[PDB]
Amino acid sequence: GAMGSMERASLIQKAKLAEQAERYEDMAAFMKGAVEKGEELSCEERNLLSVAYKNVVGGQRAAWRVLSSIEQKSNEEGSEEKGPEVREYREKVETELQGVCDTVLGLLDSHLIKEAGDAESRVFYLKMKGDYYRYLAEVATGDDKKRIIDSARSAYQEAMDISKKEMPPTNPIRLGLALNFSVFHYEIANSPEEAISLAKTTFDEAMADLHTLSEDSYKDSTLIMQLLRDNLTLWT
Amino acid sequence: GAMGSMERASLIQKAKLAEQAERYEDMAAFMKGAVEKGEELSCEERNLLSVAYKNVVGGQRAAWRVLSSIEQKSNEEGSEEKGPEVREYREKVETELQGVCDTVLGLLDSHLIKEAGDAESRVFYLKMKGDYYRYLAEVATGDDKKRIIDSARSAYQEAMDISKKEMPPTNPIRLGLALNFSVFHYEIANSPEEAISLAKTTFDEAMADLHTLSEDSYKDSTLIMQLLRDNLTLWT
Amino acid sequence: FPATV
Amino acid sequence: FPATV
Ligand SMILES: *CC(=O)NCC1CCN(C(=O)C2(Nc3ccc(Cl)cc3)CCCC2)CC1
Ligand SMILES: *CC(=O)NCC1CCN(C(=O)C2(Nc3ccc(Cl)cc3)CCCC2)CC1
Ligand SMILES: [Mg+2]
Ligand SMILES: [Mg+2]
Ligand SMILES: [Mg+2]
Ligand SMILES: [Mg+2]
Ligand SMILES: [Mg+2]
Ligand SMILES: [Mg+2]
Repeated sequence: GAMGSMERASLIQKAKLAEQAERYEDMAAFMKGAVEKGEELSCEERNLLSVAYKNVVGGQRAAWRVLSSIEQKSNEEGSEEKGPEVREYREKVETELQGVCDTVLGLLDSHLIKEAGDAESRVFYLKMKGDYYRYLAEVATGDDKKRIIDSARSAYQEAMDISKKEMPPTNPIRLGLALNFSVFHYEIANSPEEAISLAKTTFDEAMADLHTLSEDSYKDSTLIMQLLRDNLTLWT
Repeated sequence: GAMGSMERASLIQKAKLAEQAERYEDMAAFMKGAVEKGEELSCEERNLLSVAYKNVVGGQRAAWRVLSSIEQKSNEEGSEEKGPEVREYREKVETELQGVCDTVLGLLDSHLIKEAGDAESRVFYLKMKGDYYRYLAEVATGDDKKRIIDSARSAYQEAMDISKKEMPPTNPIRLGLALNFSVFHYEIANSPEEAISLAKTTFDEAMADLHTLSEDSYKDSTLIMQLLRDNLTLWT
Repeated sequence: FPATV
Repeated sequence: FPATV
């Protein structure tokens, strides 16, 4: 694409600069370019990719929620109906969000996932695939909320199956996957019991494995465990 | 442009929605469209225009400062020189910033300023013209930092002359103009004494006029006076 | 809203 | 950095 003429190493370097500058749209474009070079990504590079798109889509999701809220309020009884603008603008943001999700899913399908041989890489990408189908699910309504939801579920499930076979219970990727799949169950699949069960089992199995960790690994794992606890506190 | 087919009232409404959604790039595009309808802007609409572009350019300026800092550090002795990437990316952000400034200056020149008959409108636009030349000045080096600086100065000066003739010393537009022109003197024109003198005289003349104000006007004026005091505290 | 990473 | 509006 537009990044075809830039060196891979230069794209990675610029993604890092863009992160420092809080220029996440640029960071995402640089990392898209890097992926499209066709080489596998290192752990650091996978993190850059995920941080970039998480920030971009995060902004879009926040905006969509504000707009959807206004739209809902404008459509109720006992105030005023004031034209197509709120719907139009929510739709515009929605379409842009869907576009970013499709871009990320495109990168994962062509060809990050299939080239990911190791557990750490494959679980990371399948978690991402689950996440970006989840974001699509958040805004879906028509002939396709169900198929989108199933696509999220399938990706998360495959990731979970690999993670349980190949990674210890404290592995941050395994923990983050479980955190997000738990949120999928609560917020998307209307499965709050599955959400709570998953968060609790993940937390407890991690607790029991903390003794094997260095101080630094401990810090990383416990950070995500706290997020599991935060969610459980919200839900129970 | 791309907004030519949208109703003026719809553009304004969407700018307001974009503000709520913290989508400042969209907000700026909507307000550009509104200006290009060719009608004068109301006070509320002028505020939307200024808020939008202030946020967009603010982000760019923050990013530019991070990048310039990294670039400066990478060019010094006793560490490492590591390629053209930091300069390239600072340049990219710089060019985008210059583009936004040129867009805003374009709107003011075609034709907001010339159609602005009243003091409140004309001072507001000339202040903006000063501000966007100031942002250009911040990143300027070559055959043109001086002419850019003079363009900022000329716009601010005309605004100041009108403001002193036509507005009371507590008028928020007059106050904000003086605040920014004072910063121009300190940060751009290497005139710290002029900066301090202007901030102090503006503050003192406003203080003496507060007695004429309602509680609400008082709140508005004193907010900006506090900014003058904050700057004076920084500089003295 | 719940936490995700 | 100084305040502007
Ligand atoms: C390459 C790699 O192994 N990346 C995972 C690494 C683990 C540590 N870490 C974190 O704990 C945070 N982010 C993520 C992101 C994705 C997953 Cl699957 C897990 C954790 C950093 C702040 C929140 C948790 C960074 C990424
Ligand atoms: C149409 C109009 O009169 N706009 C001015 C209005 C005055 C009150 N106000 C403020 O005090 C803040 N912003 C600005 C922006 C530009 C100027 Cl010239 C002065 C003040 C709001 C937060 C910071 C001060 C909003 C704009
Ligand atoms: Mg090469
Ligand atoms: Mg839609
Ligand atoms: Mg299970
Ligand atoms: Mg019309
Ligand atoms: Mg340049
Ligand atoms: Mg003077």
